[PDB]
Amino acid sequence: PALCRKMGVPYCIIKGKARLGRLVHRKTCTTVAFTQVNSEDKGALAKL
Amino acid sequence: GAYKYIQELWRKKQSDVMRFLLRVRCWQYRQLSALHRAPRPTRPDKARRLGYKAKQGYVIYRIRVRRGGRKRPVPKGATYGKPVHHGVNQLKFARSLQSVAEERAGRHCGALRVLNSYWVGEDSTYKFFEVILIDPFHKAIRRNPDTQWITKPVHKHREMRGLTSAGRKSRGLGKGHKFHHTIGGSRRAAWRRRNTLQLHRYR
Amino acid sequence: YERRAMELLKVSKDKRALKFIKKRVGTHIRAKRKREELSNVLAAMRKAAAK
Amino acid sequence: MSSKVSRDTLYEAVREVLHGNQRKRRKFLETVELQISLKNYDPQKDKRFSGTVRLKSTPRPKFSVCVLGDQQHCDEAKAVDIPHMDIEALKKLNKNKKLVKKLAKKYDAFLASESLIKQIPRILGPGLNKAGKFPSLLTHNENMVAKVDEVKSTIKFQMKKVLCLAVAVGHVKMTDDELVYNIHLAVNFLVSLLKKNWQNVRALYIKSTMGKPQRLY
RNA sequence: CGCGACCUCAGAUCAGACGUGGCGACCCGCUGAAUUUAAGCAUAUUAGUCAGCGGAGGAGAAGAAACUAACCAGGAUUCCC
RNA sequence: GAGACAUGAGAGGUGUAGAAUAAGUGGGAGGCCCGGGCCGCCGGUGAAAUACCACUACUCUGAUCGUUUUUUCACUGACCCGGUGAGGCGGGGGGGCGAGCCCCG
Ligand SMILES: [Mg+2]
Ligand SMILES: [Mg+2]
Ligand SMILES: [Mg+2]
Ligand SMILES: [Mg+2]
Ligand SMILES: [Mg+2]
Ligand SMILES: [Mg+2]
Ligand SMILES: [Mg+2]
Ligand SMILES: [Mg+2]
Ligand SMILES: [Mg+2]
Repeated sequence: PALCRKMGVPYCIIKGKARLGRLVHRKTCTTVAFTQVNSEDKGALAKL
Repeated sequence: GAYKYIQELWRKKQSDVMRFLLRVRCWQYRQLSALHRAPRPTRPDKARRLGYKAKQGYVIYRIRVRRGGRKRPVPKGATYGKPVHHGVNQLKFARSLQSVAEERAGRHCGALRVLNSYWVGEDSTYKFFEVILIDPFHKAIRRNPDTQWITKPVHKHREMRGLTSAGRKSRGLGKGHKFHHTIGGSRRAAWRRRNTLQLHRYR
Repeated sequence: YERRAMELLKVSKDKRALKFIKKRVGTHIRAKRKREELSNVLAAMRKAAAK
Repeated sequence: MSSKVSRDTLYEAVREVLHGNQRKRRKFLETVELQISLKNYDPQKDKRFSGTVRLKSTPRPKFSVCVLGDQQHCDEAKAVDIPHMDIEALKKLNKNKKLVKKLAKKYDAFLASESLIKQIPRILGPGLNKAGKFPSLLTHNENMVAKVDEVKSTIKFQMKKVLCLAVAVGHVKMTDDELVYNIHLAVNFLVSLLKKNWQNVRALYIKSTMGKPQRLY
């Protein structure tokens, strides 16, 4: 959190490590990063 | 960079975060039993820089050692003869508690090899170490070079012959003028070489 | 011990602060450089609170 | 205590004089002082090496060293034109008599001679030793060769067994551009010897009728 | 008021493996005396030795400098003079 | 709470003829008072007197706001003791049996 704060990248604390792991097709995963996204979900980002 | 952040954080042991974590983990290791198998390394950066890899065949054992000095095991505190040998209480063991932790881990799981060990919190009464063990018959370990040296038979009970990192630190051998006591390979090798008598054929 | 030495440096008893840091870390060289780094920290936070 | 403003933001080091431009605050002439700041003293011990320097100030409060030089350095005495008298007139001068409104404590540093001092404290009035004055050699006032301690006659001080002293150098009516080489003597003449005492550096106090804050470190 | 996912644990005559004990001349890790000598004896010596405990291999340990040095410098370990 | 702790801070003493003790490290024969001063001082040759300029700090100070040390009380969560086949622990809801306790009808 201090690192993402200082670099100014938005970060969130999700409730569930297994939920991250299941979206990345493993058992658990610690963190997940969003890089650049296609045009039709840029607006979904631009609210979230 | 993540492991570098964990490394700096674990050097900052007297910070409030780390002293909280150390106290709570010390509490739960105290509630567990004396010899215990961990499901994963508590300190992964320390374990990997000590040799551990996340493969099948590397296991981690948490060992608890009752800390303090060594008391002489003589009845009623009576050693016999020579006041220089009358000592009972303030005596100290020649090896470290970390080395005896590795030795207890090896003696229980005597079919594995002790690679190394590190510290995971003490107490006033106990000291908790984690010992990296290796199964030397897993294929994932003896079907891969750079690690089948520990499957070779000259490495059985490294922690009992004194040649892990902690046991080597106890043996006290190095290079230079600090270490003349062990200048033939070991202490009694040096003692033997400088206390034998070379009686040549032509003297 | 760093925070207690920082209190000593805020009250500006620098000889006492050096003797204290030397008692905690053991060596005069390490104590001198720890004292200069804590004094740098105090000066930085002081000018930050000033501006 | 101090003056009215009682503030300083400078360190006022020994590589500094740079102070004193409105010391004449009121209409009168300020009795400027000079002191020493010997700290760390043990009251139950004895210490020595009295200080006696020539402090070039040319002041208004001024005594002299004129008594008595009994017919030996006449060539040195008639340049300043002393009242040249005898031992019976020294009986008059001293405070055994009751003649005129004369300051019995006029000159404490009397003239260092080798003749009259043998017979001063036997037939004269003991007001010399109750007032605590003696024509000794501390004053370095031989006054026989050409000129040593006659024309200026600096106000002298002493290093007793006491902690703090206050002896006035006198008056100025001027700036400190002669003081910049007049006064750097106290710290060196104290730290030259007797190192079972306080260290080198400290401030100095100058308080008077009105003592401006000039605590030269 | 259930259904999943992970974590942390448990059980099994589960599938496949591995350790134990012996020998111990040499090797490694501990532990470790007293006789003796000091013309007594306590530090010292005997001796980090005997006895005791553990672990090996055809050798073992050590080993590629947080070294020696102070020179015009040498250059892992082991062994011999 | 107490304790020296950062500190501010009113406050001085006599063997005594003294204009209290005119006392402490200060001492001009008056800065300054109205173009006057003053407890006194070369005029008890005076405890070094001291009409004045009380810078070292004088039996030295009630307290201020801070950092630091100890005493008592309380809490539980480490730690300890006991019991048990870890069997009803802590808080909370109605008609209510009885005080009728209660605006009281
Ligand atoms: Mg002996
Ligand atoms: Mg089976
Ligand atoms: Mg004998
Ligand atoms: Mg004999
Ligand atoms: Mg005998
Ligand atoms: Mg043996
Ligand atoms: Mg065996
Ligand atoms: Mg080998
Ligand atoms: Mg090796």
